[PDB]
Amino acid sequence: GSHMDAEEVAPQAKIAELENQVHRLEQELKEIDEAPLQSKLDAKKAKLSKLEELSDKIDELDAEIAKLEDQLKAAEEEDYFKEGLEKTIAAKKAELEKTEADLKKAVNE
Amino acid sequence: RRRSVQWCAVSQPEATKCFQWQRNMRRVRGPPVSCIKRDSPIQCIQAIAENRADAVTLDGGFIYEAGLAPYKLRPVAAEVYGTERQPRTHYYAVAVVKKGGSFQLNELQGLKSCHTGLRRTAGWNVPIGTLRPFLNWTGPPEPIEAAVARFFSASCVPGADKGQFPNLCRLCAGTGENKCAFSSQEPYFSYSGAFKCLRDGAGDVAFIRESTVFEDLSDEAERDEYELLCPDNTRKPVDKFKDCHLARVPSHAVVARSVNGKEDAIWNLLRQAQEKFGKDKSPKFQLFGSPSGQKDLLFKDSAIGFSRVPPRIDSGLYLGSGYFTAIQNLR
Ligand SMILES: *[C@@H]1O[C@H](CO)[C@@H](O)[C@H](O)[C@H]1NC(C)=O
Ligand SMILES: [Fe+3]
Ligand SMILES: [Zn+2]
Repeated sequence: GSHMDAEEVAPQAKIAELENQVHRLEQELKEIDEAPLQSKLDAKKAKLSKLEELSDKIDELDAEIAKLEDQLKAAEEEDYFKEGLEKTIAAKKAELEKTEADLKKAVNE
Repeated sequence: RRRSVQWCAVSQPEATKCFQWQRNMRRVRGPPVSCIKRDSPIQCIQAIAENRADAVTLDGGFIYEAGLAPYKLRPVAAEVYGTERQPRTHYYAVAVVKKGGSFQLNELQGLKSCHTGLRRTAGWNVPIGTLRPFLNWTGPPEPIEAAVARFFSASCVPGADKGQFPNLCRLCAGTGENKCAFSSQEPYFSYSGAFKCLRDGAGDVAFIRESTVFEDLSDEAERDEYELLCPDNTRKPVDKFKDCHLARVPSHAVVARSVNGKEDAIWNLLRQAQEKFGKDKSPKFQLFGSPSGQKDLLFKDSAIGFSRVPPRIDSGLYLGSGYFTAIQNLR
């Protein structure tokens, strides 16, 4: 068979495979009720939750940055409000840059 | 679970396109989409019902399926086929045969058939609905699959239960446990596959959509080697499909939950993804295109856009009185 590891190791892919694993686990945990898998499940679920909250924040920030840049791109009108926007765009961007690193790291845990 | 739109992929290749869709939407500052991995439309329907996903594109047969309890999903956006200047929201289900023979739609007993897959529109619900008065079917405790298995000598019906109905899987080209599978692992799966089942000489009739023969065969001289079966028991050339089809049915559609479906968000994504990645829109990514060796990933390849489904329309109303009555009648 064949694969490219960089594609499989990007956070988008690791999250998606994790939520599949959770799905398969509670499915094979149904097939049984008709216990140590429950502890394995609980962990993957907890781990998945942390990875979701970060991705949602990355989603959140991208939108915030997008609206701000547009607010700013309307630049004819005061200047301190403008700088106020410039500052905020930068701040969010530094935050975005930390949250994505927070994710790349969490995605091996 | 995240507040953005989460799409359902029914196979590994679909997930890869969907990953690319996410990367591209983020690069051009548009609405976000992530991906959820499952193995069948049913599983995707259950996933959206159970709040693990939000959206998937289903064939009419599965739109009907997803409308029932305990799912209750509705079509939110329809695929638009055809061309930018002459756009279609419907398609014709046809029956494609080889030129040379003289069997008609009423003379199909004991011949070999190809189908897109079990409970699909052009491949099952239309042909089997059409032929039911020939099948000599009694009803429960007999499943319809048995009477069809008695009717045709052999067939490929991907997704059919190989255990009880081995005669519906006989013709399939799948290797080992991928034989008769409801996926691309089965080389005779879907529109494109079912036609291949006819082309290879394995079958006698292909139950597919009107555009398939034009998609797979570029040369007119090759297409002159195929015919359609008209329901008046006449044969006509393939380009005469308006006068020679078995049903007109509405196009495939994205479905979502009836309540808290994220309907606005899905449409916002689709409208914005269409303008940025629809037909001839970008060299970088194509929403309506699949890599070589893959067919119709996430959306139909020959799709040119989407059309919003008005608010008060559920699955039954989407499929239209005629086809919606016909399915119920088939069951
Ligand atoms: C159904 O009945 C007809 C007429 O009796 C017969 O020709 C045909 O062989 C039957 N079909 C099946 C499913 O065997
Ligand atoms: Fe279809
Ligand atoms: Zn590897």
